[PDB]
Amino acid sequence: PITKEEKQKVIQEFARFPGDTGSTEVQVALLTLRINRLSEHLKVHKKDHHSHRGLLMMVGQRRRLLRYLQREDPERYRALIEKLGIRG
Amino acid sequence: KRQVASGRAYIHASYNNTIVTITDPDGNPITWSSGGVIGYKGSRKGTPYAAQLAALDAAKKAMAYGMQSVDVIVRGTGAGREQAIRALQASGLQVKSIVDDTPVPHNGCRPKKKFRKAS
Amino acid sequence: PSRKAKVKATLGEFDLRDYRNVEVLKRFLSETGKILPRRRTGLSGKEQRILAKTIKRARILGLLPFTEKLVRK
Amino acid sequence: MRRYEVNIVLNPNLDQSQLALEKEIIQRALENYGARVEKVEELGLRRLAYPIAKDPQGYFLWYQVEMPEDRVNDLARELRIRDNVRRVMVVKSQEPFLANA
RNA sequence: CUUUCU
RNA sequence: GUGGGAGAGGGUGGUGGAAUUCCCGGAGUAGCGGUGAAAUGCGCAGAUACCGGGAGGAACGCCGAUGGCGAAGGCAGCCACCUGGUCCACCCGUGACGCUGAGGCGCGAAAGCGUGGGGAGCAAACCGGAUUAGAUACCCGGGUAGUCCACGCCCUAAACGAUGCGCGCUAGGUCUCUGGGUCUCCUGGGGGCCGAAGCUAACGCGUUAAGCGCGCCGCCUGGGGAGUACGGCCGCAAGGC
Ligand SMILES: [Mg+2]
Ligand SMILES: [Mg+2]
Ligand SMILES: [Mg+2]
Ligand SMILES: [Mg+2]
Ligand SMILES: [Mg+2]
Ligand SMILES: [Mg+2]
Ligand SMILES: [Mg+2]
Ligand SMILES: [Mg+2]
Ligand SMILES: [Mg+2]
Ligand SMILES: [Mg+2]
Ligand SMILES: [Mg+2]
Ligand SMILES: [Mg+2]
Repeated sequence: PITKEEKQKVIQEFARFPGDTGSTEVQVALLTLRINRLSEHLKVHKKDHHSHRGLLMMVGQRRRLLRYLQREDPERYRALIEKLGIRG
Repeated sequence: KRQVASGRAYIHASYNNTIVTITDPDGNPITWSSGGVIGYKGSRKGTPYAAQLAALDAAKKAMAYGMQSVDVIVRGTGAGREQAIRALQASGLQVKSIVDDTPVPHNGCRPKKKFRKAS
Repeated sequence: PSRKAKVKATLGEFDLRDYRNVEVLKRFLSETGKILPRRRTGLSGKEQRILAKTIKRARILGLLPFTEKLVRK
Repeated sequence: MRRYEVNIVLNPNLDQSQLALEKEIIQRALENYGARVEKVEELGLRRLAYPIAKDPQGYFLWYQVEMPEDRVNDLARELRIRDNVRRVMVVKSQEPFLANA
């Protein structure tokens, strides 16, 4: 799983300011984490479809959040992507 | 011709014919009777009456090896089981104990059609 | 009826999670390694649900029976 | 790491030596895999509900360790290897759910 | 056991 | 976000006992089996019934429900690992980031197909017994594909609640599963039954709407011809749309 450590380490790592638990960045950060762990799990267990849906949804939630970010602050966007390491 | 005195009495009941097998204190059968063993050939073989005559003959044949005390073990439900047990209870032998030991599966083999339509 | 007495009643506070208290678990099986129904175990959905799991872990270890022979009939 | 409870049932016919020898390979393996022994209970012999390997009795061991979860399954392949070890069962520790209290 | 048609 | 919770939700590996079949050994005879009756069938190369040992496959009694989980198909022995969803409390953070969704992509019971493996029980076809006016059936004795695993394909269904999704609004009562609480009840999530208002052709529905409304999608337009013909797309094929 993802230890509380692994988690908060990320929350702080992206937060906009001390206390920022749910900014668009923090969220997109945390998702990318879960997504990658899961994307990983499925590299194996290609037959675990039931879990795949979950992924299919986590992605949506993410790309949807980013869409919003791009629209609002395009700067923070380019900023975030490049960082997190999304797209490609 | 061994003189066992005490041992087991296995009763195998079924809706198709009873069949009693008397054994020694650790399993090896001394004698055995059934609906067939005695007259009865087809349908009657099952009947509780048959079960009686089989239980008796089973014991009589057992009285030969000098049987006296027996532990009854019933298996399966069927046309006269309690009958077979009463017969033994009379006969000569002393029925020390009786036990239902019918085998049930913890769900293993698909039963033939005739036994499905359940669940 | 089946109101002999709830198994839970005739007993003190025990750890339902303990897969080794053969002493007490012994109490939730009938005259066969069968796990008693709730109207006998006097337990409750959640409890009765964890009871079952405990009892099985035991059976495996070899502490509780999977099935006894009925003595009567 | 997670806290587990290992269960072991060996041949109840081992003499002082053989018996303590098994505890050797066991104690060994536990560590060889990362099992940090948090304590033990050794009830020894007990009357089994049914026979385990013709044997109608058993010698029970019980250790509660703390080890890297990613190796629990292997640690038990190992424990099962021994011929006198006829029962192995590793359980995730859990808070004692009481009742009748 | 089965047991058509009118 | 922090802290908790229940769970047959999914994937991999491991393992437990009951039963069936087969094989070996003991003990033991004349039958067993099966039906409405029977017969085929199996048995003196010794069966059935009984005990001990072994090999193997498949499913997982009780708990078990009127229960739970999942988007649906579906999911129940036990253990560990990997992993999805969902609910509650605190109200801490972002600040409309929302809803629906033609096409797309994915999932999709069973049967079926391709390659390889497996094969205990069951069993289309088939080979027999019986019943019958006849029996290509029902009942009985056998039995191949298949049912099982792997990888790939098929994409259908009474795929059902015969009821698309989301949000707001409109008496209560009772039972139930899971969470919180000031815990003989209140509060949130879920499953049932009876019912206000109202709705409906009626049956019934009734805060789990089939009521009152708004948004977006799919669909219908008498029956037969016919889910057929044609054309197109998909499939190895069967066949699908
Ligand atoms: Mg989860
Ligand atoms: Mg706030
Ligand atoms: Mg603000
Ligand atoms: Mg399919
Ligand atoms: Mg199939
Ligand atoms: Mg095939
Ligand atoms: Mg057959
Ligand atoms: Mg047949
Ligand atoms: Mg409710
Ligand atoms: Mg009214
Ligand atoms: Mg109603
Ligand atoms: Mg073609």
